Amino acid sequence: FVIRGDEVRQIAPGQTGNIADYNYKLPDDFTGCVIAWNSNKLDSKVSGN
Amino acid sequence: ALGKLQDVVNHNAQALNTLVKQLSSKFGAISSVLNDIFSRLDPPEAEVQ
Repeated sequence: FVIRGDEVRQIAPGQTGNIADYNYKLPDDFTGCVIAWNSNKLDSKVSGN
Repeated sequence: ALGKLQDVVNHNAQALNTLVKQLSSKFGAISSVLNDIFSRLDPPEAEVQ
């Protein structure tokens, strides 16, 4: 999924935040990796996306 | 002259008193109350607290 760079830290087990609480919530006991990279070139049109 | 019985009773009482008082020890944690750690702290290290 795609989110802004302000909430890249919200994707974490048991972390508060609008995105974490309402869109995608990680389990408290989570084992795995999170990979986040900028998508300004790929997913930002001149008019807007 | 009933030193022994009184001593035994006092020893049991003070052992129980030490046991009941020991839970107020912080043990280096942020707080000594469980629900505070479970609610106002993130699970990833609230679990180790």
